[PDB]
Amino acid sequence: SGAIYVGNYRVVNRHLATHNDWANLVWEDSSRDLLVSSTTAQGCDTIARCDCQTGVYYCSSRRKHYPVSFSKPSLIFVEASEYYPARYQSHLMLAVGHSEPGDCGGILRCQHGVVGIVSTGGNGLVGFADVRDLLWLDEE
Ligand SMILES: [Zn+2]
Repeated sequence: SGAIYVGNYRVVNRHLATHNDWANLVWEDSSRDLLVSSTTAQGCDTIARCDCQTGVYYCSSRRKHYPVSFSKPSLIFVEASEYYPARYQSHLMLAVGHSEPGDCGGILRCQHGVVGIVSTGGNGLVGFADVRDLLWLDEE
């Protein structure tokens, strides 16, 4: 589990969104596994605005943060997981690393802020849903 809290936005994996998230929806995209809901309280996370390909992610199933290199956001074929069939997922970045379903929502961060959240795992790879292109998170 996990979210990003920026301004009056909460960013979560679409497959983990709550009723309250859907009841306060701003934007969602199944192909990216993202959903954004509105918040009453201001959040303090900063979204990275950059093309970094190195950073650190949180892996809850190891209670550890791992430094990783990660690929550019792309349309990637993902094998079946416990929460999606095998399919193409968009805006996804891969690294070599551990990721199980409970790790979804863990933050990937670079020097500029939050890059994205864990979304995929298996075959020794971890996939992150990028948020750096969602420039509207920075305003309004
Ligand atoms: Zn960066």
